[PDB]
Amino acid sequence: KKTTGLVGLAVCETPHERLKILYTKILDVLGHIPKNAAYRKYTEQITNEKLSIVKAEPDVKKLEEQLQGGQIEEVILQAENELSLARKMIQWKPWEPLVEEPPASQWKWPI
Amino acid sequence: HPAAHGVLRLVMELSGEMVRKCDPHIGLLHRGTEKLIEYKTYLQALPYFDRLDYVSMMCNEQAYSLAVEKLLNIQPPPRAQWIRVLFGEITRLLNHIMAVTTHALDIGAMTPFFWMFEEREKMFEFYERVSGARMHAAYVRPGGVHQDLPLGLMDDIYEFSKNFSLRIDELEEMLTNNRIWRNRTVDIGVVTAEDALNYGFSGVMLRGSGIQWDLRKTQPYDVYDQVEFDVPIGSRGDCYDRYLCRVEEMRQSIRIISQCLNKMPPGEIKVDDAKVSPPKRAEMKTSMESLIHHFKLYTEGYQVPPGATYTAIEAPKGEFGVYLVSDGSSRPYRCKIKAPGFAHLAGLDKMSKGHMLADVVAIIGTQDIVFGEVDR
Amino acid sequence: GVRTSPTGEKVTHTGQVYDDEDYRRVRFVGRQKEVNENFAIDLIAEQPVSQVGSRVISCDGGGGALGHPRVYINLDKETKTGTCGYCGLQFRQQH
Amino acid sequence: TQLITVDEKLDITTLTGVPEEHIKTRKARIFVPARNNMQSGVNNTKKWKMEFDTRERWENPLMGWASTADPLSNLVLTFSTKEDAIAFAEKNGWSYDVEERKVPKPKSKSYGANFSWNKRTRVSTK
Amino acid sequence: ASATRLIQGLRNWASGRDLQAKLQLRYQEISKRTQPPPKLPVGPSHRLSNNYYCARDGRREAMPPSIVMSSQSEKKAVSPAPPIKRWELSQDEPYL
Amino acid sequence: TYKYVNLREPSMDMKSVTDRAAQTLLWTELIRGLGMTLSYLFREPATINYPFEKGPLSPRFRGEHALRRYPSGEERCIACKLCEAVCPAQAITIEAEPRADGSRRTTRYDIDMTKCIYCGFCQEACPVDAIVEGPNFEFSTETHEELLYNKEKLLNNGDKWEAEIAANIQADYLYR
Amino acid sequence: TSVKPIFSRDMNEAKRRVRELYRAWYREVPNTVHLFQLDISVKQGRDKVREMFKKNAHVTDPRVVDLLVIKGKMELEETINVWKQRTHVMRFFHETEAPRPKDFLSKFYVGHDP
Amino acid sequence: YLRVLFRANDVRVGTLVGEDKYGNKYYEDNKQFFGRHRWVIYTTEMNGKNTFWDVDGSMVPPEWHRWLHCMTDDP
Amino acid sequence: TRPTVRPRNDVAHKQLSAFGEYVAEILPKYVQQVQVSCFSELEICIHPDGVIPVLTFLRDHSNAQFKSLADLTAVDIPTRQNRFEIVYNLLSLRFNSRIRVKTYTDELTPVESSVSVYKAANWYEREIWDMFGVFFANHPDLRRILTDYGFEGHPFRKDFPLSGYVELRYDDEVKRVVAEPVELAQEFRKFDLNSPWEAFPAYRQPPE
Amino acid sequence: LHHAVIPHGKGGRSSVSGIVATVFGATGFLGRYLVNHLGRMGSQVIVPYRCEPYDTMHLRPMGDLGQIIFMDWNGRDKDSIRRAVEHSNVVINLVGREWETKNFDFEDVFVKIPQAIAQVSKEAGVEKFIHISHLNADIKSSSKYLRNKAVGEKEVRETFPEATIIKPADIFGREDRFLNYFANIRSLGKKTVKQPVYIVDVTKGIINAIKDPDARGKTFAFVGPNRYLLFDLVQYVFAVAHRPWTTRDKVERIHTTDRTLPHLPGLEDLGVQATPLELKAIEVLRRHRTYR
Ligand SMILES: NC(=O)C1=CN([C@@H]2O[C@H](COP(=O)(O)OP(=O)(O)OC[C@H]3O[C@@H](n4cnc5c(N)ncnc54)[C@H](OP(=O)(O)O)[C@@H]3O)[C@@H](O)[C@H]2O)C=CC1
Ligand code: SF4
Ligand code: SF4
Ligand SMILES: [Zn+2]
Repeated sequence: KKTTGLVGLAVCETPHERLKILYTKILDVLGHIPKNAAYRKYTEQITNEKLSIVKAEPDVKKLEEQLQGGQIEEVILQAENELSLARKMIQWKPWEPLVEEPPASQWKWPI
Repeated sequence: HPAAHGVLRLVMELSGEMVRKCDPHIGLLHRGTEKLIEYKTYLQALPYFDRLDYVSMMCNEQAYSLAVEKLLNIQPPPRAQWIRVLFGEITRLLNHIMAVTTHALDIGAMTPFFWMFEEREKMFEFYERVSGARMHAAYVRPGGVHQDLPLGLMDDIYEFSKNFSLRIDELEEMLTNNRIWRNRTVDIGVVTAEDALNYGFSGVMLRGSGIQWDLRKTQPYDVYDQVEFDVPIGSRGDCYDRYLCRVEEMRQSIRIISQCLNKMPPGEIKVDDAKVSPPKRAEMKTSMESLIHHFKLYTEGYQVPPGATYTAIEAPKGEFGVYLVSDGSSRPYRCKIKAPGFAHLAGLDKMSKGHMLADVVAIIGTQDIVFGEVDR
Repeated sequence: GVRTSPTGEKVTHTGQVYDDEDYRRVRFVGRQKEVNENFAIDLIAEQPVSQVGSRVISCDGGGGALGHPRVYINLDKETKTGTCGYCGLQFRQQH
Repeated sequence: TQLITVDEKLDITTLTGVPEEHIKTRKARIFVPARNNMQSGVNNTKKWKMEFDTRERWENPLMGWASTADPLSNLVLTFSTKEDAIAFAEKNGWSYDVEERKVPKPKSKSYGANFSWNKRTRVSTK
Repeated sequence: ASATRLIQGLRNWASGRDLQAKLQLRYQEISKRTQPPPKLPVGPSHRLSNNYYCARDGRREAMPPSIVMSSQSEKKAVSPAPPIKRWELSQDEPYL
Repeated sequence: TYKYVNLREPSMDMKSVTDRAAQTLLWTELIRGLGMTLSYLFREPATINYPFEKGPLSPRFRGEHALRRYPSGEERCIACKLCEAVCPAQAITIEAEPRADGSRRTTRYDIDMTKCIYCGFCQEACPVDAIVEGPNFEFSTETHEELLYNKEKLLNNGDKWEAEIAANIQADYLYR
Repeated sequence: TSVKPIFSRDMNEAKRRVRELYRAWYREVPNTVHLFQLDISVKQGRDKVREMFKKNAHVTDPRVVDLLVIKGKMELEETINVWKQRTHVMRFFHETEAPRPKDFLSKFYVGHDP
Repeated sequence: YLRVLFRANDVRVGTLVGEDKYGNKYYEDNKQFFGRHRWVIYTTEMNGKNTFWDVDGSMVPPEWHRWLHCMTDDP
Repeated sequence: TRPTVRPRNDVAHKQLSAFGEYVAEILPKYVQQVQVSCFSELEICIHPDGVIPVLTFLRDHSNAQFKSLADLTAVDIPTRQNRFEIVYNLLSLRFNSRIRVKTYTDELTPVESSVSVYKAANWYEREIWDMFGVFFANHPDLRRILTDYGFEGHPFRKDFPLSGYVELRYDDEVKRVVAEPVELAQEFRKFDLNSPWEAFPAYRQPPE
Repeated sequence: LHHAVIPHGKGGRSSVSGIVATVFGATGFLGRYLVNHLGRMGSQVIVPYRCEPYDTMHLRPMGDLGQIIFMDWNGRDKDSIRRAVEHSNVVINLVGREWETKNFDFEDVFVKIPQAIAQVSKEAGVEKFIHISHLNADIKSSSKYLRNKAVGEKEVRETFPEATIIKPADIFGREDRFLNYFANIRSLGKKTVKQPVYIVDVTKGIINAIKDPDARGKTFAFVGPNRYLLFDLVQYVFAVAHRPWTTRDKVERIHTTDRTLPHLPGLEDLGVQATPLELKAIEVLRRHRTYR
């Protein structure tokens, strides 16, 4: 289209296929992640639900309507930043058991 | 420096009239307000929130009183809500006209300063007639508005709103599609909306650069749910468009004040709890419980349950945040202020990377910095 | 009225008038040591103490919210006049 | 990354930059502010107050006010225990004197003990 | 007021604003001060016989904070708050 | 509801482009700006001449910090110290003494005018309306010593006018 | 108390970083005392620099020594720039007496003092 | 006339509300705007300080101070 | 009740409890407490070793944007093993929700300086270094802001008193501004305002 | 000693010391720096002036809240002097204009002014009246200045004999006069030995003399330890400066001498450290264009 809203937002010529190949890379990098962590469960659920929304979308305006969190390249930016954290979530191993104890009366407020 | 609105030390390590770096050193106006409110009580330290931001004399009072009410689980009566929203838009009008005026002084533009400060003299006469103060009206006790308006205010608000619509149209006649003011300030101060999110910018910056975001129509914290208006959003960067955003917020503020005069109920001044607000004179001079509540409310202050709360209002500079930490006590433990002036000041170098010093002055001008609010 | 200290000046209504070798006197050089010549005790002596026919009476001070809150004093003992704590003026009874 | 531990105190006494007389000479006092006897109720208890020794307050030579040369006169540090009080005092540097906590001993009292046939508790007016 | 008609014609000739109409000289539009004094009533209280402080004691109902996790096949993943739908264009003259 | 601005393409009609070219060549709305400057030139200014035509005020204005006394009576203050308890800059310094008869009164009553921040909390808290925010504003001092007040200064300052303060309170007693 | 470090794993890098700091302060004096137009010899300023290093002899923990090196590096930044001034450098000097005593006899006559 | 020609500027006598002891003159008009209703003319040597020149504020008595700062509508 | 008492929400409280439980499940590595008060703003309370991971996860993961930062404050509390409290406060753009991210720390152990994911926190981190002492490793510039240059002490502590240890005046002996030990002109008469009789019975900790 | 005259607390900024000072002169140089050290000490300074109030406003920011106080006098009256010395613990006399006005000569200022004020000072029962004097004030010729100050020494020793006469040498400082005349240039060859003394060691000796008894009666001297020649000092002052209403009583003074007197004690006997002229000369040798 022409004259989009935001400043740092310049959409591509074919948004749907870019968003699809973003979400296939999401499913791939999530495929690196082990199973028993809940991160895989919730992210694969939400990305397969959003991709299943997108698979029946021929029109850009119709996808901006039905998918919530629009309009178009805000969704793409959301996807790109989710991909970047997934690449970081191979690292840091954040599904470990709980790190060690507080003083156990630290959060008792009225002191 | 006179273009330094207030004081702002600025070590600009430049290449000649076309820079390299600039560093805003602030803290020259540091006063210790957080430590002072740590060593005071609530009602005794409310004038710190008069004096912190020294333009929004009613908005920050609204912010702190709603912080105490949101902590304290108390709804004020709706007449005080309508009057507080009325003065919130009035002080919003005063803040927008000071922003236009200080940008006019930072850009040149000598006379609209004088025109709109005659109008702001009329504004100050209104504050005098209401609260008895010149420029720092406390007037907003936590627990509803105390010492309400007399007969002889709404007439002046009506006639002044008509005159002010005429005067803002005359300001759009003089400036606002002028040739060389526009050619002076369009092509400067562009910030990408992704980074306008992630530099912590708020309010008018997020208006003018991209995103659609208003705390008023997204979060009802007062009687804003019953009034109707519209707020301008920015095309693409372009400080000229930010100026147009300020002017249209002014005119829509006049529309909100017209609606609020259309919807004013004559119910009551303060809350129905003498353990929150002090009683009035007849009950003070006759009834026993009123004198006991008066005396202990002005010695100790009302006891406040412990809680670490935060709230934020849509001040005309942006997301004015007040963060209270209250022990079960009569003194709050620790309070802090999120300043939109501080947030907009944080991106000064990035707004002024590839320009000259004249644009550095105009980017100080494009954001109504006051630095009492920035200091904490 | 003002009295006469040995310094030849005006004393105060509460006893803070200077000694003869205080150098605060010599920082009062050439300027008015200001004093309110009307004193508080000088008006009570010209008060007609009224004679109310009840037993325990009221005092407001000329209209509510212009004065002091309602204080209630007693007229039992005929050897002592009933003195208000706020008004500073007495009351009596007759029968 | 699992660095070594040592059986030492903490040494912020030159990190905070307070002058040396106010470091050494201020003999602190940790105490329980007990029940204000003209009032009633021990709500103001349970909070260990670390406070400091007082020094001179002289006459202001124009108004008779109490002008002081004391930064450390109006401090009140609110604690919950005694071990953490000792830990904070060893952490920041100064010395201190310690009061105990003197709870009210509960005594057996009864109106049926206020009255008796052969004991000498006799109110004789109620 | 109190001006000649030629300079009024020049004021209209300079710009189409009709400066005679609203002129920034408030003459008698201000309400005449020292009116008879108006009374200030009391709203939803001060009636007798029912208004307990036991009922409307919202100050003493400040609840302690409710907690979940600590140190002490799921069709899920909701948002903290519902996604608010995108706003409306202006009725009276947007661009466009 | 949002109303976003600066969205146009320039209309490429011949009439539009010749009007905008004439605007570029003649500086036309620059001359319109000059017309606005003349339209405010031929007004009359809303100034006041300072000693002879004073600016207006409000009944609730807060100046002099005077003291009232009773109607044909003595000092209205009790030294109940609520004004020190609510004075936020602690400018109220009160050390009381009972007088030579027994009724509780003062010795040292001090409003530190260098510290006063003109709220009216001492006006609210004063249970007899003894301390009153004064009406006028001429302190205007060539010294520092003459700023700090005392009891006899404030009572001489309250003996310079009473019916002023009584008139303002009689105007303002229903509201506050 | 297996505390995270700051800069050093033991006292060796602590002594190395503080001696590098003192090296920078020795080569930092003449430029600043010629630029700021002071009234004091180079040797007197260098002796107050080494005196301020002599004040902190009882500092033991590696966190604290590294934090003193951090403070010294921040102040050397603010003095290699002219963010600070002549007032601050003359405030490091203690010239305007203040001749305040230490003898118990002079703590006794000029008294109300420990 | 040189009195008022070099006092400040005015020639606008013509309403004549009154005067007060110290001789000072007080004139209230309705024909002008709100701000020049009530104006004051200061006399000469009202307490021997030659107050034709170097005129002070609060050489007025306080009842005219309340009247003249636009707090009431009647003298 | 129906007037004069601020009405509480229900479904927003339910959703924030669900979202806090969601976060607490899906990060088992850095979770100690999640809590909601009466006015329904979410609180997460964190061990100080996963600060950048929690902020990256709370910037993205697409069911929590939270792109706006506030205040950082390490609010000083005595008596504890860990005094200082870093308090992040985040607002989302697509959601209209508010979270507080409170991680705890002591006087010397640094944290990882999350400026690299939020550029807003740069001057905030410099300011809280100047006022508290919570040192920030992996950070570009730690200068001093809101303080004098020659002044130190991190004066927002409860150890540094209300008036300072420093005073400035002028002398003409050396024609400049000098410092002195402080000399107040008034006492600052501190007001004892600790009332008896159990101000709030609902917040009674177990007595020792 | 009366109550609230006793000393209190740490020094400076409301430290109500055991002195109540009454200073004459002080609109000029040495008395202004003396009031500077008294406001550093924190006493009440009564000072009169007959001049325009600029210099007394200039010395207003010196003392604490409302401490110092100002009045008026002239070289004609007695009542104003008595009003100055009504209640004074200590009192000092600096006076003297270094040129002849049309009504005050070098005659009768040092004759008529210290007589009346020192007489009413003894008639006010004060302790430790201090009066300045130049070094080598002799009855010997070629010095109107020094012979009138010697007559002043004679008068002050006659009435109230146990007054503290203080004689320093020439005084170099921040706003010096003779060293300004040294700098005031644009061909002459002479010699005379000379040694000056620094102003803050002088005024520390003054305050030690005014609050340390065993000092009365016997006069004191305050000379720096220099003891060299005028030509070396001209070379010194022009090497530091980097250059290649006035009377000739000035040139008589700077070509007189600086000789010592071993009868009276000085710096180390009174107990204040003497500083040489090096870095203070570097201070007071400004105004040069680009060598700094
Ligand atoms: N090294 C030494 O021992 C020397 C000592 N002195 C002495 O030390 C003091 C300061 O030295 P110097 O710099 O030369 O001079 P100053 O200008 O510092 O001081 C002279 C003072 O005398 C006052 N004075 C003189 N004549 C009159 C008068 N007729 N009526 C009123 N006031 C008068 C001046 O008042 P105002 O300015 O207001 O008119 C001024 O305050 C003097 O008393 C001087 O005699 C001087 C030179 C060398
Ligand atoms: S509040 Fe009023 S009555 Fe009470 S001490 Fe103050 S002035 Fe006196
Ligand atoms: S107006 Fe405010 S600052 Fe002034 S005396 Fe009253 S309470 Fe204190
Ligand atoms: Zn009474």
